Amino acid sequence: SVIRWCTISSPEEKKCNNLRDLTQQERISLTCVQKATYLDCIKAIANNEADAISLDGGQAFEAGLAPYKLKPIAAEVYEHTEGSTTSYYAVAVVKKGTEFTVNDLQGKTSCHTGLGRSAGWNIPIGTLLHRGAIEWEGIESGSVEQAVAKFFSASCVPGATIEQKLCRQCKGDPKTKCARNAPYSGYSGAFHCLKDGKGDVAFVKHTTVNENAPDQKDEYELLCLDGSRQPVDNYKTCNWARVAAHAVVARDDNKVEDIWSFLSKAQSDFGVDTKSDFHLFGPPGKKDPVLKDLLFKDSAIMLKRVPSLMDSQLYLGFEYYSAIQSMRKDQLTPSPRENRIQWCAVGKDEKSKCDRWSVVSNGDVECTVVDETKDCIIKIMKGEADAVALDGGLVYTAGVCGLVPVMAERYDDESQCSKTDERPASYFAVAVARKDSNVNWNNLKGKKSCHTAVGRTAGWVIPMGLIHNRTGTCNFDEYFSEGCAPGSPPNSRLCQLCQGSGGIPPEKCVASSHEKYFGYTGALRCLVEKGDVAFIQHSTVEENTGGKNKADWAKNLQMDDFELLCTDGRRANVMDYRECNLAEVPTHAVVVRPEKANKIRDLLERQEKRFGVNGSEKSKFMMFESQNKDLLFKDLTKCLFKVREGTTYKEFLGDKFYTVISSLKTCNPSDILQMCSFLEGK
Ligand SMILES: [Fe+3]
Ligand SMILES: [Fe+3]
Repeated sequence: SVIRWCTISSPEEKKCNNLRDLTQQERISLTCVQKATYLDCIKAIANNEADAISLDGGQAFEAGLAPYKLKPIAAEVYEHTEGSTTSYYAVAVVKKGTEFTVNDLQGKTSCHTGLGRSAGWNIPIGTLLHRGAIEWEGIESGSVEQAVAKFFSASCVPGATIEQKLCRQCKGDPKTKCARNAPYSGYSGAFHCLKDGKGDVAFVKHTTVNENAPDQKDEYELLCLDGSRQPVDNYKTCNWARVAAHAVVARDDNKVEDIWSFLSKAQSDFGVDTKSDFHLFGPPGKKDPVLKDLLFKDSAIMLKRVPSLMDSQLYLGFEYYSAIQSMRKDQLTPSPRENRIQWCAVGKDEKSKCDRWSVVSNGDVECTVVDETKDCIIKIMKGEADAVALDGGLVYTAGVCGLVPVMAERYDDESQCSKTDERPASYFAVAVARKDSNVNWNNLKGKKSCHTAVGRTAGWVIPMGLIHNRTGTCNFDEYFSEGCAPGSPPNSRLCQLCQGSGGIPPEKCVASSHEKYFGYTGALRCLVEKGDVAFIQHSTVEENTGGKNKADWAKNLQMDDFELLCTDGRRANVMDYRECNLAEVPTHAVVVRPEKANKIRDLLERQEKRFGVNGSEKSKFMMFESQNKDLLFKDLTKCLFKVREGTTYKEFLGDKFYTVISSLKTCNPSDILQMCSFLEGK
């Protein structure tokens, strides 16, 4: 196509154009739209007049807000000693020998990169708001601009519309001087501000003294939040925050595909290892402040692509996003919560059981309904729901996204969740077949398979990881004729035995209880009315036979109709899961953000007293009851036990299990796993 990069200063526009000419005879090409501001570029990308632009984390928060809904497409990478992550560190630079601490900043003069930028404004002013030095309570006590103008004696905050005091130390002419591209703008202009004696403090990133005064580094210090002062190189132990990198945003559409093609071209041709006169990232030399950080920051070394599930809210993190909002609303007022556990139900039957839970607890629990169980993960990460109970396979995924197992399911007896005088708790993964059949473990190829869902412990992680040991492929779709493994791609072989809903919009091969064949009992039902194997839990056959499941298909079933398949030998008795299983796996657990673990552990124990297996109001509601549909919780559950504080998903899951998912993930990784893997490697 011709990618329309938006620029915001006449030097940037000028660089934009040298790249138009070096790419002018290529497949993906370029134009360089120049507007007066970065917001004027956000509007032009939202109105199809330009296509891309790289924005500071605080401006990436604005681009993602409606009407605009602009997405993170690409992210800058920085030289890290850890790795080379897509984040940087905000630091506050002062001169060696001035005596003040972070506690003495009142009355001083300050130099900021820009109003609303992360290191230059959001992190310092938000941090001072929270320590109690800048006194702001919420928008009803003034703007943040008025609150800072009473703290600092004069500042240069190139962006300030309201207070004139924030433009007083700025350098340049009577109109242009307090603009976002003025000489004292950006990380280096704010550094020159300090170097020229105009600020006592400069709020910049961890690389700024090295980008503008490398031999003069010994004349400068950093202000640490513990009251101390350290050297400019000790930023890793003396920073104010680690923030998300600057990111290339764009309209969420087909053009995205080309914006990355173009950028991966110039990364390869014009990067850090280049020999041309065109440098895309840099070079980071001492230079005029106005020629610094054009189009991309001089500190970038390459671009990394953000996975498509991401949105600004998700890119910036819960802690930082919640900070930019703080500075837009009074604290008491939208902040009551710790009295209500917002549970996340998946699909319609789980929505029904949760609304009764919410009616019968006179409100102590409320419900969010989603469609897939990956949506619950995202809702909890964003602070829009608080807990959900997930399977061992799906706890791995939440564990990569930073959620923690706070309570887990105990499948044996009711009194056993009070334990000193025993520890552990697990269930078993199993291969079930009908006794008439010819199939055994090694006969398993080219057959029909029934799976609880793609992604889950017993019905996919254990079986596919043993078929992946032998097969050496991540194409289990070619290892059967067909199956029903809900959640797979809709037009494949593992979708064909699946039935769908009643059959109204029909929804087959979906990962909720709308699909007939979903979960442990839906996959016994697949074995029974259509397939060769059912990859299930050890008790799925006892629970649905001997007359206990009173549905059509299950009315007549007895446990003599089936047999297990051991990794090898025989076929075995369905009640010998101990000796003929595929694995002993950890149980299902409730996973929450680490800071909400206290509330919901306590709010959930109150709830099981009233509706647990020996609840006091069982009569109205029993929590681990669903009609063999394992709604909200598994039906086998006798009680729920507390998982000790500071337990990591890896420790809960066990090392034996931790290994298996870290084998199948070289095979096709889900879009949620990839997104969260960008954030843990951020
Ligand atoms: Fe920045
Ligand atoms: Fe399970």
